[PDB]
Amino acid sequence: MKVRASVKKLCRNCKIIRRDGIVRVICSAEPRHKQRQG
Amino acid sequence: MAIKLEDKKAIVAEVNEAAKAALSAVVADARGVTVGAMTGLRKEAREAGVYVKVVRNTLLKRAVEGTQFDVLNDVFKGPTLIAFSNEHPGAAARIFREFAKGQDKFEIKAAAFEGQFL
Amino acid sequence: SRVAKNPVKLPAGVEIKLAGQQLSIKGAKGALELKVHPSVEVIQDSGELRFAARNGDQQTRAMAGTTRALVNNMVVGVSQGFERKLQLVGVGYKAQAKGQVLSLSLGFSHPVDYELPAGIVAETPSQTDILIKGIDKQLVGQVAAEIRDFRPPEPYKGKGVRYADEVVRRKEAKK
Amino acid sequence: IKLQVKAGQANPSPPVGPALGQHGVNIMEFCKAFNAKTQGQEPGLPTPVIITVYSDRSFTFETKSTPAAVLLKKAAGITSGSARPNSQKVGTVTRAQLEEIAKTKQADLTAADLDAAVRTIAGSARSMGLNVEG
RNA sequence: GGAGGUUGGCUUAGAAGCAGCCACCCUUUAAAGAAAGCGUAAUAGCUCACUAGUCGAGUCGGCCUGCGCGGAAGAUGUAAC
RNA sequence: UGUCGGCUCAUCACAUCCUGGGGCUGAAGCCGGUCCCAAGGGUAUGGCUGUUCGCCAUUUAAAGUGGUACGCGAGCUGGG
Ligand SMILES: [Mg+2]
Ligand SMILES: [Mg+2]
Ligand SMILES: [Mg+2]
Ligand SMILES: [Mg+2]
Ligand SMILES: [Mg+2]
Ligand SMILES: [Mg+2]
Ligand SMILES: [Mg+2]
Ligand SMILES: [Mg+2]
Ligand SMILES: [Mg+2]
Ligand SMILES: [Mg+2]
Ligand SMILES: [Mg+2]
Ligand SMILES: [Mg+2]
Ligand SMILES: [Mg+2]
Ligand SMILES: [Mg+2]
Ligand SMILES: [Mg+2]
Ligand SMILES: [Mg+2]
Ligand SMILES: [Mg+2]
Ligand SMILES: [Mg+2]
Ligand SMILES: [Mg+2]
Ligand SMILES: [Mg+2]
Ligand SMILES: [Mg+2]
Ligand SMILES: [Mg+2]
Ligand SMILES: [Mg+2]
Ligand SMILES: [Mg+2]
Ligand SMILES: [Mg+2]
Ligand SMILES: [Mg+2]
Ligand SMILES: [Mg+2]
Ligand SMILES: [Mg+2]
Ligand SMILES: [Mg+2]
Ligand SMILES: [Mg+2]
Ligand SMILES: [Mg+2]
Ligand SMILES: [Zn+2]
Repeated sequence: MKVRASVKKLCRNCKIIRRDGIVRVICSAEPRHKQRQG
Repeated sequence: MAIKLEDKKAIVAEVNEAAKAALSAVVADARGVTVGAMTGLRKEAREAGVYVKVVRNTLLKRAVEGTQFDVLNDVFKGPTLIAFSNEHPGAAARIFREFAKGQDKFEIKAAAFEGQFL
Repeated sequence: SRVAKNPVKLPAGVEIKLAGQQLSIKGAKGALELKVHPSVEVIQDSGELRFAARNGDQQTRAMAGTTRALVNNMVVGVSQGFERKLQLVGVGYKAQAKGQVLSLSLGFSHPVDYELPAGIVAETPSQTDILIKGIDKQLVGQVAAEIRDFRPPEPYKGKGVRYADEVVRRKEAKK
Repeated sequence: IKLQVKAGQANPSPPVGPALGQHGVNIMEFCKAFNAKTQGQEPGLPTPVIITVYSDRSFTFETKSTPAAVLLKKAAGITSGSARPNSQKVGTVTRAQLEEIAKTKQADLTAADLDAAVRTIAGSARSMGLNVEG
């Protein structure tokens, strides 16, 4: 998990989701594209 | 995607223009053929005479207004491999026997030798 | 709402009872599928089952597609038993089904015994295959996910319990 | 299994990267067909012929008469192409050597119908300088 | 389905649409860039872009603006109505 | 309104040094790096120097960073 103030898509498989008041990025290709906050 | 101006309203007429020159037409479900296998088939329309092509199903059903193969309205569904045979009336369905001999494909929906619903 | 407007189209032998918002479905090889719908939901009975929203609220629109999915799961469940497939990868990894207890060998000092909750039953056609099989998806999927969490797959050898349809990421140590 | 075999000699593995590959075709097996691949099979040049397996490690060989650049080099005699396109030229001929080259080269390896291979044959040398007007 | 000229050339042992620099055609058609991504030592191999059928009514993105969300860690005790 | 350091006795924060729970890794294993959660309890002895610090020697799971009149002389000392 990467926690930044600026979270965004890094590839075509990344998704932006809002999960209990927090913006997150979940990717099904690279586990390095997981993000939190922002 | 073809727009209604550049195409999709002209290529519908061209096959209708070429519709009123043929005696036979074999429609086959040509789905799953390799590019070479089609090319091998496509290196036969220039030899024995055929107008083989693929077009939109809705356009094809609107391309029979010239009363050439009206009996195919009820079969204008699924994949299309229209094979108009203008020169040497027929002679393409025989190639279809040769075409489908080595393939599991080419179910061949119907043949339109003159007015005839297969 | 494409999901909501879709009717259920119940099969031949299924019994449906509607005592208000509460609903109960009976079927073969399992029955007693009890559910309650939120007050914003209308379940109208006909030759099939249809679902529609009372209010115009955005949350009421969301729950219309949830009820349709939930009811369709009960109908399929009491007609076809839902199932999940797990397989074990690794040397010495075995699964044995013994009634309502499941024993797994996953490389620990102690064998692990897993107790299956009532309802579902587990079957092991091979020593490296597990069949979880029940009538409601949530219980079938929760149990399969609990077994998988004993030792989930790892990227270097692929060892560990996995879903049959699961794609496991693989990597190698560099140089 | 796309591969290449040296005309008249199949023993050299590093020349073709033999053994390891898609299949397990024997290195010494192709030596027999190498005799058939001579004189009229690009002698002295590495003609690429793909391979196939019937049951296990077959010797299914192919034949490529003359590639476009192989034909273009044969028809022109130049040593190399242009590193910078539209900057350097080497010299070309009329669009008449292409007709006889394409007729020999296409045969069944091209789907061109009539004067269609002229564009395809000129396509390989289109970006290699030597502008042609007639 | 998603191709052949075509391991584009230069160099590189070799670097083959995917080591770096030049511009980036044409046949078949329903489609295809001298090729967008992960890839091989280099090949090979999974895709993608584009198109045919399928299901049958909406769907896609940008601009202006109101109110909110994250960014937001301190010391005696809630303790920034 | 007595100003450095030492002794004695502390109390709080968390921006966590150890122990506890996790994600990613250019994570094979044993070791690590980085970030997230967590303040319950722990968290050296000496040689030199008035020293706080610092450098050395040998330990330890670890030898945290700060606030409290740079905590504490109507509690001690008096080397600066
Ligand atoms: Mg939670
Ligand atoms: Mg704010
Ligand atoms: Mg606080
Ligand atoms: Mg505060
Ligand atoms: Mg305070
Ligand atoms: Mg507090
Ligand atoms: Mg107040
Ligand atoms: Mg008040
Ligand atoms: Mg406090
Ligand atoms: Mg913290
Ligand atoms: Mg710590
Ligand atoms: Mg860690
Ligand atoms: Mg930090
Ligand atoms: Mg603590
Ligand atoms: Mg503490
Ligand atoms: Mg405490
Ligand atoms: Mg506390
Ligand atoms: Mg406690
Ligand atoms: Mg000491
Ligand atoms: Mg001293
Ligand atoms: Mg130690
Ligand atoms: Mg303190
Ligand atoms: Mg003081
Ligand atoms: Mg202090
Ligand atoms: Mg004193
Ligand atoms: Mg003092
Ligand atoms: Mg005194
Ligand atoms: Mg005092
Ligand atoms: Mg006092
Ligand atoms: Mg006193
Ligand atoms: Mg003094
Ligand atoms: Zn991603």
